[PDB]
Amino acid sequence: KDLFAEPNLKQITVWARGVVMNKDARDIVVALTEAAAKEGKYVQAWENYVDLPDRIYVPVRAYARISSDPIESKYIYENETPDIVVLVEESLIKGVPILKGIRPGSTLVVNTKRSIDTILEFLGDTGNLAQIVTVDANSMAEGIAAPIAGAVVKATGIVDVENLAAVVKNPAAMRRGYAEAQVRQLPPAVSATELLRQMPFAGTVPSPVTENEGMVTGNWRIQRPIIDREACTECYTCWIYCPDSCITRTEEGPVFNMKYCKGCGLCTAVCPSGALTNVPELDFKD
Amino acid sequence: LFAEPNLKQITVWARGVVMNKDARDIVVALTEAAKYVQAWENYVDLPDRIYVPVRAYARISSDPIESKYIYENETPDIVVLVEESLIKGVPILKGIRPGSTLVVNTKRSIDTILEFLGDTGNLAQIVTVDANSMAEAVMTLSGAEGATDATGIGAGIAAPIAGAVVKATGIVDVENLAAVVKNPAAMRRGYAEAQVRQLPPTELLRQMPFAGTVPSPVTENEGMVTGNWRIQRPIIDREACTECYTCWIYCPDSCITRTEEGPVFNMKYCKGCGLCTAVCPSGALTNVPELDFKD
Amino acid sequence: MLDRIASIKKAPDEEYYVPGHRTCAGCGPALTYRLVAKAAGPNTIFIGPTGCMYVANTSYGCGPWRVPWIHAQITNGGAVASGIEAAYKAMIRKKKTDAEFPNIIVMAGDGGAVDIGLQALSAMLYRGHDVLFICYDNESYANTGIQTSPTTPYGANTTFTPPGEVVPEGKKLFPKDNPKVIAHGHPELKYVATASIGWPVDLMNKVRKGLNQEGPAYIHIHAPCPKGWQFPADKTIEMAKLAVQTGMFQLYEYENGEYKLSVKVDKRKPVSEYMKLQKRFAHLKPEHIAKMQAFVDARCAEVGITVPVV
Amino acid sequence: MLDRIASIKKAPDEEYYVPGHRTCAGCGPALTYRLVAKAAGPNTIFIGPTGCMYVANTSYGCGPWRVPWIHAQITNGGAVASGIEAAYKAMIRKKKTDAEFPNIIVMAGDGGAVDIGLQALSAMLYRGHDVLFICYDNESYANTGIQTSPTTPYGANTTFTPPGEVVPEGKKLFPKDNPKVIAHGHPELKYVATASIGWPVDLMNKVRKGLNQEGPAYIHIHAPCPKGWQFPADKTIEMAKLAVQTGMFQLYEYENGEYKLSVKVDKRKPVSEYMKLQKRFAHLKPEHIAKMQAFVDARCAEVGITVPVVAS
Amino acid sequence: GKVRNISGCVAVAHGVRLADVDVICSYPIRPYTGIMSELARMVADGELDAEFVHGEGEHAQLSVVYGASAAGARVFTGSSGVGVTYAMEVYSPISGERLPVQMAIADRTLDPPGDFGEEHTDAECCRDQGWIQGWASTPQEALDNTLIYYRVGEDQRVLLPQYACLDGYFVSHILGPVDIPDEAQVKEFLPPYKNHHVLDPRKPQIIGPQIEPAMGPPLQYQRYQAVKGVHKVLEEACDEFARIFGRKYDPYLDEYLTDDAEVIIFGQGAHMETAKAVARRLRNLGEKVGVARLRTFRPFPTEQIKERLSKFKAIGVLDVSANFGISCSGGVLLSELRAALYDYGDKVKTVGFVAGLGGEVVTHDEFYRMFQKLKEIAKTGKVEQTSYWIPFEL
Amino acid sequence: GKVRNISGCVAVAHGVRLADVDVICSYPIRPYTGIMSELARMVADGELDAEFVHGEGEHAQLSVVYGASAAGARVFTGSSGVGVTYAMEVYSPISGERLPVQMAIADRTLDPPGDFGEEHTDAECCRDQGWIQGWASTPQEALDNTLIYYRVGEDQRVLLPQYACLDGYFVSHILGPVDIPDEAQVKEFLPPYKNHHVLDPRKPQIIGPQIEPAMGPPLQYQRYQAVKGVHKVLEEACDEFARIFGRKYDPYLDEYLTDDAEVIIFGQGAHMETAKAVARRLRNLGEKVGVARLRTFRPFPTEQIKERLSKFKAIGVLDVSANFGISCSGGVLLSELRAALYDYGDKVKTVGFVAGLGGEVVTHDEFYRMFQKLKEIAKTGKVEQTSYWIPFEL
Ligand SMILES: Cc1ncc(C[n+]2csc(CCOP(=O)(O)OP(=O)(O)O)c2C)c(N)n1
Ligand code: SF4
Ligand code: SF4
Ligand code: SF4
Ligand SMILES: [Mg+2]
Ligand SMILES: [Mg+2]
Repeated sequence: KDLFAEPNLKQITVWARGVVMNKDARDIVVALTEAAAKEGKYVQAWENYVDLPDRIYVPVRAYARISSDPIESKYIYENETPDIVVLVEESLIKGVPILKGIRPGSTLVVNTKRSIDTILEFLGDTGNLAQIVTVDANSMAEGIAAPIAGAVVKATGIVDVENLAAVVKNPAAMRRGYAEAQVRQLPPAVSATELLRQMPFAGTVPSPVTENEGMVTGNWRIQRPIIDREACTECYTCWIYCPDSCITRTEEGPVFNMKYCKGCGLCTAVCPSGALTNVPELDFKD
Repeated sequence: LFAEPNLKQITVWARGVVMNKDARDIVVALTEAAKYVQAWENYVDLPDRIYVPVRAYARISSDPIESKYIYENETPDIVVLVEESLIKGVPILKGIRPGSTLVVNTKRSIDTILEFLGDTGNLAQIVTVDANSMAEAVMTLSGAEGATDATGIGAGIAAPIAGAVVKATGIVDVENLAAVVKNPAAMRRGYAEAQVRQLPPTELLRQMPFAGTVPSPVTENEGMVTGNWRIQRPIIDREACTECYTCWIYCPDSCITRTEEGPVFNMKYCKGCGLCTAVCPSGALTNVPELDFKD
Repeated sequence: MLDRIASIKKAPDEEYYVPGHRTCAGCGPALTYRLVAKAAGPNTIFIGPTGCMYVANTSYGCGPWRVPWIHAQITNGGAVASGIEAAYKAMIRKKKTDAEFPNIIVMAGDGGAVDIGLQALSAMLYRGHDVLFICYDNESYANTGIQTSPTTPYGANTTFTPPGEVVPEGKKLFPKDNPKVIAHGHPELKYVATASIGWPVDLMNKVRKGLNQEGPAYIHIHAPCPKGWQFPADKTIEMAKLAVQTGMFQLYEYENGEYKLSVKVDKRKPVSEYMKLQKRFAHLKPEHIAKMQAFVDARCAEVGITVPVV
Repeated sequence: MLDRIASIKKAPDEEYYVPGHRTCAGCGPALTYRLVAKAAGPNTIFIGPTGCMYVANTSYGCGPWRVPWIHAQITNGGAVASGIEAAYKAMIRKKKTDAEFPNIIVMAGDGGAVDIGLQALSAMLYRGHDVLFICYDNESYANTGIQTSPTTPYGANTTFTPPGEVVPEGKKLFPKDNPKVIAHGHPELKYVATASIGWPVDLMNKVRKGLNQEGPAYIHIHAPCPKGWQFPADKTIEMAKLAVQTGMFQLYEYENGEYKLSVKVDKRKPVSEYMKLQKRFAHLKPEHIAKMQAFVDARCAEVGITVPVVAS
Repeated sequence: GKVRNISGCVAVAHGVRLADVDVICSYPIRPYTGIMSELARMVADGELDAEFVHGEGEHAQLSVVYGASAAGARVFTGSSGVGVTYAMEVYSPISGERLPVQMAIADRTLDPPGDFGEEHTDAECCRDQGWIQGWASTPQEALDNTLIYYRVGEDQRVLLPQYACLDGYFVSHILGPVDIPDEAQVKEFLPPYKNHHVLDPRKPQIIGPQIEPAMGPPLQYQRYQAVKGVHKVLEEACDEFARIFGRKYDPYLDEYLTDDAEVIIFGQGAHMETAKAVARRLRNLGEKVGVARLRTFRPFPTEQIKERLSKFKAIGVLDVSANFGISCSGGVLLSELRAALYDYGDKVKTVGFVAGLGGEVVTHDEFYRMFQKLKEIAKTGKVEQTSYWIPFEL
Repeated sequence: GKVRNISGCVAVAHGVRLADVDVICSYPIRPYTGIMSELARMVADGELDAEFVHGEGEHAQLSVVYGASAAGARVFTGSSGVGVTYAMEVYSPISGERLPVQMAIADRTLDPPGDFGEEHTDAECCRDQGWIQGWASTPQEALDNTLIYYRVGEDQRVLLPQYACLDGYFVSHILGPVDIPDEAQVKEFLPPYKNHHVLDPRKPQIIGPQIEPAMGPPLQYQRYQAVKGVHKVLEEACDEFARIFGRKYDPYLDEYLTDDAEVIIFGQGAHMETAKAVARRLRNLGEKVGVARLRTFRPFPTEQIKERLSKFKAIGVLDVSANFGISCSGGVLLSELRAALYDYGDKVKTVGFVAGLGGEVVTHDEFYRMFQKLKEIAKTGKVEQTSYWIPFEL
């Protein structure tokens, strides 16, 4: 990586919820790359091919590469060492490795109404993260691409504001995100043998017994079903309709497994007693 | 540079399907009876059609055979006909070697047969046997495309015809051939009742059209003349014909043409299936042997 | 529009399936091809998947068809037909040809229509191409040396189903009814019919009826195989007529969800009087004939034959 | 023999489709798989032709099935199943195994059952293998990014059927009714059924009924796709119920030549009340909806749904 | 001459559009799906007038365009991975009946690995089917090869089907500057499709009869000579393409800094662009290394390689594929290059490099490690193993 | 061992019978059909207890035995010509899932030419699929290879499917003396089939899951190493076959009069029997000629050839196949032989001969003209063209 490094290349990783918010992650990246191309930068914009096919509420990604020099890392699927991490949905700070391989002097841009301090309770160790940015793009767009993109400029200054104001459909919401962004500065690979050893005979793996730990899907959750047991009739309509087998029938009633629950809200929608409520995930620490 | 003097070639012509099994069993019984032997059916004639001239070849040698992989016997020593009408319109005398023998299954006289053959060339002997009365023709779907025959070898008219071949050439012992056939008794008849008579002393690339694509015919397909399939031909009695043209609409080969004089039968392609005779409601059609005609 | 054929005498003289082909003597499918070509006319394109009516007709480097013809795989009879249809409708629309829309006919064997070409068949009916798909049925893979097929009758003798101590009937399976398979589920399918060479006029009319339709048509034709079914070369029409008169093959037109029987069977004969004339059933015991009959009874009920067996 | 399921309360708690798979939130086919595995039991072998229920469930290097499972091509669902059946009946007869004859179930997508896997399906029914062939129908090639299929409804929007001035409806072709295709012509076929995830007990019982048969069975299960049909992830079961209540999908059991309706629809809603909830039909004009309605009416006539449309 | 920043998938469709293709048969499989999706949109919006047939499978895809071409229409289809092997039966009849069917292949691994990434293995199975076959490394070239292979393949002295191949994801998805030509440029370049045989009731022909056993070799040798004459027509097309479209292509080899090179890396596809990026940097460090990208895989430029690549001490051959059991345990390119440079076998050292397996990126570092291995061979003149499976062996 | 004069079809069926195959899937195509007919008879007559599945096609055939192998049963199927290419998609998953499915191939030309004769072309399409592949030249060898390929392929160190190939008509139909082994001889030779994974409800496994993109190469490399280890097991099987059955086979090359030979003809199949008959005769004229018949096509004996065939002045390569567009315009064998003997490219001259097209017999006269050309090259040390298409060019 010494002979083929690119110091002029900035990597951007934009996390989003699959299907529902993939375009939002895309519009952020495209607007940024188009804005840098007006300054003469060499840019690339694309969606994570690895996350395909995209599923509903699955953590997906959209990457950006901006360089003053011709890009020689085009054929690389993912940005492995991001400089700017962007979240289109707030709950992505919970249970999703959005800080893996971040480079020094990096910035975290999050779309939320919660305080930065509360977010750090979900980030844990911030590592080499230099700055954190919070913007309420939900109210500004009322797309949310421009207010988030505007908040990125305020902290990194990758492209000029006027240049980005010429590529967005809503420049007004962008400037708000550029102005109301809350910035806080923070203090500053396996071998092929093992990669071969981790490959079982013909790819044949044993069947699970109780759960499939190869795919823990709790971090898909934007919202979680909350039960009111005094309103529960124990009809178990919810139990027979969960696509992810997250409900167990007990004497106390239906118990919801939060390790895999994707928060689709099916159980809530079909419940005739209204004993279930969809509540944002960031109201929970577990 | 590659000749084999100890190798005798045998070419056995037959009518497809009906006598394909019989012609094979003739060849197989002899090779099993003998030395170095080879027995197979003409792969070119496959799949066999009804009344189409097919072939079964044999090679028997005192020395190891080095010409096994050749599809056909190009220089036959023994020509065998299981069906009488095969002398008509079928190249059964191509490449025949000196000191050869012609074995024919028929009840007809030798003199009549010679009227269709013309010049016999290097043909030395001619043999006729009435295996029709001695045995019965056998057909089966088993033993096809290389499969084994569950009915065995030499079950029908194969052995009596094969026995007549032995009487003239003496290629194998009767008892050896009697141990591979299902009817040694009928074999003894064919070996004994056989009547033998001694006889008096680059371009292919240019011919390849574009991608093998050929233009559509207009009136006929001259690439496949099937008149020489006939063991029998339909003969009409026009005073019995109602000109209903029932025969015309049931001919698989479009050999009937509707004229003002009535149905005209095309003898160039007619396979003599006898359907027209069978489906004619007026009975104006009759199946008559092909060898009753000179044209 | 192809007019109805009143009779055998009033049938056209012009042949588009000329003399000269290496088919068996008294070949059922050969007559099938001849009658279809006769009813189709000059404005016809034939698609011939690999089988008897391809190999036997073209041996060697020739063909009996007076109209255009192309070889197809046994796997893509209808698939190729779909392409020829789409091409002409595109070449015409874009004014790249002055050619009139031709009759597009597939002559698929039972294996290439019921077994290995069924997938390419169903999808053509699904896309609703203006193509006439015909199955000539000799109830076996005939060209390969008579091997078992989904249309091969129960207890029939083939090289893949030989009778033995373990399998007394040879073929334990009852045949697949392809006409009933595709008659349902395809909204674009406008005309289905079953025909027999025993009834040449009815056959040609069904073909012309299918060609006249503003969509895909399918005609399942019964074509006796003397070589495969093991019977004399001059009894093919007797086998074709007997097959209907005994209930082994049903003649009808399934249109608009309702069956219309083609030939009037006052009394149907037992199957034994039909199977005894064929050496492919020569191994079956009276228990097998009964099972065949019970099956034929159930098969005849499906089309509307309520008359008892005489 | 798998006993009949009386109710949800009387439905088994045991799951054979555990949590942990990369399927969409509120995935219809995922629930289908969950219900099928629950009704099947431990003595079951699953065959998964390439599609969403293969890719999404096994991603990556894992799987949710407590029972044996093998990948098949999208082209050979029934062909592979036939092999597993033929193998077990032979290994048992020759005393080469003590294993009892298992439930052999194919979980094919609509493409893998109606389009590219149809031939391997029909031929399996012809050979009469003791196999349950199930088609979960999301009315598209979903895993490849939602492309048109023979079960994709008329005028539906896919990446292969986009609406434009030349083709305003996107898809001009009306869907193929595969259950009726295979219901005829196959003598060995003993049990056919159509099911929906809106009716879980009815769904599971039909599976158990098909498995209890000594031959080939086919069950076409309706499984709404939130990602493909473009509707909220929590409206999948409402969509399944609406599909039945509007006549888009018919629940029945065709046995011995007669259709037997599963659910009693006293009154049918117009097709608009089902298609308005899905953005794949969002391009259609009231005239296209009319062609759809006429088609659905005729579709209901074939099986015996004679009840009129309310407020049509 | 409008320049656009489009992916390979869209680029191919624009090439197909300008070709005025009459029949298109589709089916979904990544990453070629976008081609049919773009083609479906173009038809739906009236950008192209064409029959867009929904095939029931890939075997059907090639079957449709087979029959459509025989009816005299210009056709286009495509597939990927196991879609390529599913339609395997239809490939040979298409060439044998001389039907210039063009099939785009965005490469994808077979099963296994599965539906993720690319390998050339799928398209390399069709090596014998008698088609024109080559890889485009960039979206611009994918558009160009579409028109060219139509020009070369539909040439009446050739009349052969073509495999317009392009790397999965790396060419199909990644954006690139594409000069989309004008129709007058294409009208000037590509004449209407006309074969010697066609299905037409006005001029009846019998296409594909069962031929005589003795007529086997003449039919085989006829197509053989047709394959041999492809190269001459191809060269004329590249000279004509440069004249009309302003882009000069080499008919056989895309050579980059090979004049003074001591060792080179031979290969095809987009990964050679990466190889040029590694070669460029090593050239600036004073190391005489080069890269030779194969533009035409079929018919193989045997003598062209023998003439132009026989001046190097060592040649590394990259095979982004899994051709199991093959000689020298590398790939097809290794085997076919050694065959071409056989007379120089004692002098020109050759070694095979197998990478990019499962769709993995052949990284810059890996290309560096290849070039360094070549120097060891160039210094010693010896080859330990004929192939190295990266990154497990080198 | 009872000696009988049987065809290749019957010989193969007896090998299948002696292997006690549990599942058989069939389909008709010339000229391999006869195998299944005998197998159908053996089951019907109770000579073999096996499930005889009537496949709807070749794609299904390989698909059936795929699932059947996964259920732990020994399986058998087969095809020819376009039947081999129709089931093409299934080859990779079968090998990739390590299922030792054996498929007998009685070679037949594709379409075109058609339904007449044999070419190795059909089986040579499956060269990359990761199977065991080799040609039997005699009916006896066809029976022997069946048992050998089962033992080697089902070996837990191998676990790979096999292509038991044999020439169409020339081996399949042509009768030959076959020593049919005893059940005790085979039982000693061939133990029951046992794989590492199997579909069993008591011990559940997930066979063929979608793997991680990064796990692509290790899975490919895992099967790569498995292919490499085939030769060692093959040698052990040939040594063991000789001990039990009394016939000693060479694992890679059947050489005839090559010890002091100056020029040889390299190839595979039954036509090599014709070559052995011609070489002896020229030897009697004082001409030092030889024949080296390839017994194992896959995995290719690269190093074995480099060691044993590098002592000859000239080598003629007969390719009874039509691999169009390939390097040197010969066949696959020419390219893969030159690749193995690349290090000796300046000394050991090699030339390709393409004959037997359309199923034609490669006559003695044709082999004579090959042998004469080899002496001409050996005297001059020069090769005009790398291939000759007989009899149009030689
Ligand atoms: C022979 C073949 N062709 C194409 C593909 C590509 N492919 C992968 S998933 C998929 C979708 C399968 O569709 P469907 O059967 O409806 O199942 P679904 O994805 O909807 O669950 C396709 C076409 C393939 N794997 N194999
Ligand atoms: S659906 Fe509602 S009422 Fe019924 S069991 Fe679940 S929480 Fe209780
Ligand atoms: S086998 Fe049957 S269909 Fe074929 S040519 Fe002979 S009689 Fe006709
Ligand atoms: S695309 Fe449809 S079937 Fe596939 S996972 Fe998503 S919702 Fe389920
Ligand atoms: Mg047939
Ligand atoms: Mg689907």
